[PDB]
Amino acid sequence: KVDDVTGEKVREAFEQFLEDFSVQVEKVYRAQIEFMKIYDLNTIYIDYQHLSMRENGALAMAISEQYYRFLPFLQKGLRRVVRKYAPELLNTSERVFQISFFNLPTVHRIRDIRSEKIGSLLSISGTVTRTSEVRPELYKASFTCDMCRAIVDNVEQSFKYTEPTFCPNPSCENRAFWTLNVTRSRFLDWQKVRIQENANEIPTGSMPRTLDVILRGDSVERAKPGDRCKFTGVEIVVPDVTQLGLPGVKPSSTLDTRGISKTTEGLNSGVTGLRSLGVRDLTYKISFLACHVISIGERDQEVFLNSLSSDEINELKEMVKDEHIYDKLVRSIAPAVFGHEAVKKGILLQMLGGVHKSTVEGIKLRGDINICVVGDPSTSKSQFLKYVVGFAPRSVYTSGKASSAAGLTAAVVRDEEGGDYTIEAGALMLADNGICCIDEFDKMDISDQVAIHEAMEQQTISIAKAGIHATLNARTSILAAANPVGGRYNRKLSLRGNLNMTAPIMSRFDLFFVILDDCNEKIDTELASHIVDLHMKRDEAIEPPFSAEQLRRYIKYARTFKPILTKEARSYLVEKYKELRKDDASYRITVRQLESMIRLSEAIARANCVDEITPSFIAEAYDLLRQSI
Amino acid sequence: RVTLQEAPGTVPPGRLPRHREVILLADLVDVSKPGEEVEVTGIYKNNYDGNLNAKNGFPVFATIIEANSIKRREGNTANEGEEGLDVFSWTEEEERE
Amino acid sequence: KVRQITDQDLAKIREVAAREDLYSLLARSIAPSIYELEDVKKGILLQLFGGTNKTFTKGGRYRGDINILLCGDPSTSKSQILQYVHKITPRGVYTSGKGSSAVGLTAYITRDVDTKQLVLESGALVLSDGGVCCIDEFDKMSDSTRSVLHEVMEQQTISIAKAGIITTLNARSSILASANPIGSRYNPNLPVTENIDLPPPLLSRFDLVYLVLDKVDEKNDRELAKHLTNLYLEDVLPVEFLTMYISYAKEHIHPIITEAAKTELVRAYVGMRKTATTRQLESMIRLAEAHAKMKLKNVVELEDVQEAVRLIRSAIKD
Ligand SMILES: Nc1ncnc2c1ncn2[C@@H]1O[C@H](COP(=O)(O)OP(=O)(O)O)[C@@H](O)[C@H]1O
Ligand SMILES: Nc1ncnc2c1ncn2[C@@H]1O[C@H](COP(=O)(O)OP(=O)(O)O)[C@@H](O)[C@H]1O
Ligand SMILES: [Zn+2]
Repeated sequence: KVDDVTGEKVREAFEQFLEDFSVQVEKVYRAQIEFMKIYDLNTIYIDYQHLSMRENGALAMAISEQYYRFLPFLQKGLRRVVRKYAPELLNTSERVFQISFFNLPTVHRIRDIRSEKIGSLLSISGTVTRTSEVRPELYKASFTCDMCRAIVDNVEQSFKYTEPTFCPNPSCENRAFWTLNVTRSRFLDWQKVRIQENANEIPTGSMPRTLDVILRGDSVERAKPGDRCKFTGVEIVVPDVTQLGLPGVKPSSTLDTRGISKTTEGLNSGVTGLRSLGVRDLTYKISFLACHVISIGERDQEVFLNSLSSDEINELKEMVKDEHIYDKLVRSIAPAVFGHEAVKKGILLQMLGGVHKSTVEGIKLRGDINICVVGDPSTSKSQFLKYVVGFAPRSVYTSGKASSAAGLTAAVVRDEEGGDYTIEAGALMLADNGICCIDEFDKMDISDQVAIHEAMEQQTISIAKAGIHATLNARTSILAAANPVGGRYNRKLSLRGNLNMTAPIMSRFDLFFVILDDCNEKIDTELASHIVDLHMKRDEAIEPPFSAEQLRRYIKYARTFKPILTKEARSYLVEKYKELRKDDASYRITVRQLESMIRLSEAIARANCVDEITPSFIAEAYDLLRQSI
Repeated sequence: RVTLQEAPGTVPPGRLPRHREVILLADLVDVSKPGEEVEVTGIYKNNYDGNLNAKNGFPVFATIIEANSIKRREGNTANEGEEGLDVFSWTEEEERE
Repeated sequence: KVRQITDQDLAKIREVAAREDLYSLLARSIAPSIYELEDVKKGILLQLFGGTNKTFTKGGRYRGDINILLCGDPSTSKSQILQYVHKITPRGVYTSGKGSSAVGLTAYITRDVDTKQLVLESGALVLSDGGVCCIDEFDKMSDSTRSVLHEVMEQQTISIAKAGIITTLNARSSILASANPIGSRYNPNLPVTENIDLPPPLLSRFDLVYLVLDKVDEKNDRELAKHLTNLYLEDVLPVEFLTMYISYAKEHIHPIITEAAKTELVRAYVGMRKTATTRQLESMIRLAEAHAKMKLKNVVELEDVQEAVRLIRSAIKD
């Protein structure tokens, strides 16, 4: 049989690259193969820059230009390397291996795709707009002769169902009538994703171009719709298999539901002559096959302590030790604003959160803190929302009036590509286990105010219309910003008269914060000076005790704790509830206030990294409740 | 034959659901009703389809589930515990109690 | 059918920038037909450059776009002014706000016509990224689409979550709008709010608001009619220098602030506080840094802050 000579040179060069690189002598690729052996992985990663220094690019350019023809030899050399250095990775519980290339020198756009790079190794960038299911693809087929019962195996398939031709070892003559042994055959994961051009590469007036990218193996589901991803792989061409004689009658010679373009009728150049085609004409289209994908656009203490490094672990425990830590944390929140320390403390308590409990009877007790901040304009109420949405994970930002049909809770919309009713997501739904920052909270629609009557307390949304019936989930905290009715706060009317919310909605907010500015000669100078110290030095203007990352780590570490209540804490709690109820006189104070006080005490306890609750914490929570009523 | 979509609670917020086909044999027909939420134990199988290979352009296969067991979960939050296919059914000693 | 500037262009740009009064020349060049209304042209010339833009890690991005709203009596020449500034700017869109889709200025997931597929089409605010977006007939824009502009002028990003796609785009544009009142005249006695039919926050968030007035004055009426008829009678304005100068100032130049600006700015804000919200000072800073980009410089001084405060107080006068 005819063999290749350049392929052999590439095969030995790849083996030498794998065995010899060692540049960090660490044997980085042998380290990777050992890591695969211990972790039972099925894909290897090869960097282009690492290969870009051996043979002065003679191997790298040879691989890049003719990746399609050189891949079989690369896998063959990898098999020998695996056998020589790690036989355990030669068999499964054989592992079909994959090679992933990345860090290519130059990137291409979708509009640079020409037929003269077909078969070459490229990298492309685009925004994903559709993904499909993970279907199984037939890789190594196995059949049995109908008469002999002889077994054939490892029948390669390119683009269509291919059965063997000439029978195995006897005298039997047979051209067809095989039976696939679906159990013995090997399968692989398969996914098709649609991408389009980026917003900047699109010209002033353009209909965006599209492409079909094929993800296979371990690369499935790594690209999600709406994201911006950089793919790398080989540019291939895909024929029309329907006119290549598919076995079944199901294709029925290109059955169609829509009319094809008359403009390209006869203009699309189709080749004829082949016996399999018959008198038909074969057509081609360009698609992409990707091997590597990148994106360019747990409250358990024991497992948490494992991930962090030793320096981080010691720094965290030294941070915990000091007793002033609490006073520091309230200063680290939003270091780009002046004043409003109470707002910072409230935001920190909200981010820390409270414990969620379930009773034996099955009723759920809420553990989310809701905050409402009100005041007259130009009081930096909208800076806190931006800080939270930038710093808090799984947080969303929204306004009172929403343009979307599912404004804040949910909507029912028919399937765009299916025969069922689906459910869209509102801002409350998109914030499960997260903070929702609502701005201009006054101008909400009444059908939404009544709808939020369930999300704040039961943390669910329940709809029942013609199409679908469901009980959705909204376990989200709410940080709301509102303006007084009439334009300006009045310092003799209460919160109720100045605000517009009803007693149902008003009683579901854990904390109310009224922030007021005053026009005096001296404070205005300080505020102006502070706001203008920026815009000359962007970084040295503000200096907090802790950076963003230290605070982000401390919050995650503190949320692992779950405090309990002591014996005297319960007595102090009931005494304070009784005193508050007496002082109210039942119009504004209910059981929900006691539950909120419990939540605030638990959050304050989480702040100090203590697993027991002291009556001082209940006193602090009581003071915080009294300050807002 | 029935089609099972993913439950809205399970689906990540804002993503499209997925669906699969389930074959119900004798003694299991009409147990599940259109609109209910169900849990099915079964066998996951594959089969060759000409249209699927023709449209996609690769030798991909179709999948389907042959149902073995059916459990209703419409309105049930006690699924955290309990054992069996129906927690509202009783045994002889339970009736005697 | 039907960038890469040369060194000689650089030299001529420098020598023209060395002019004694660059402000007034391009004040008159942008709208040759418009007579008087020099102050609104001053504001538009300052807008077309924009203050410097910055995004530091801790505080986050701070805006550097100037928003201008023109309103007043119904038969002035604001629409021609907008169509003038449309052409000068490199990348911009001129679409009226009378109707169209509620997300017509942002992304709208639509079914493709040629193929039964899905295409994500951006709107007019996204398509004006890095430039000036002109809105006409601002008063007819619907109550539901207005909120979209609210997220554009506050966070400069638009998020779309439909058909399984959840993503965010970038607006980063500047809004110049023109509106009309209710009735045939803007009576000065009644305040602005009733006539313009616009929410107080939307009017407030505009950096500069100009009132165009038309009073029956013999001198002004005769002078207007005279040059109008002279234009109809058949018998110092650069053609494309503005576009190249704008591109040079927008793509290479980034000014800074010095303590000379500190001393004037703090005391000016305090003196204005002798009902000026904190928005006012961040409006003065943007205008001063945009003026600094003009009369080509690399740092702000007293002249820029004086011009900015003069402009923002002449705006207050109306
Ligand atoms: N430390 C501060 N104190 C008061 N105001 C500030 C401070 N820092 C920034 N600001 C101003 O507050 C504005 C934030 O918007 P904001 O007043 O919250 O809008 P709204 O009141 O409509 O929600 C910024 O434009 C900024 O100019
Ligand atoms: N100051 C002015 N200079 C030149 N032409 C003017 C002036 N004021 C009004 N006009 C004339 O009046 C008309 C104004 O129409 P336009 O302003 O476009 O309508 P709208 O009021 O809808 O903006 C123009 O045709 C213009 O010739
Ligand atoms: Zn045989």
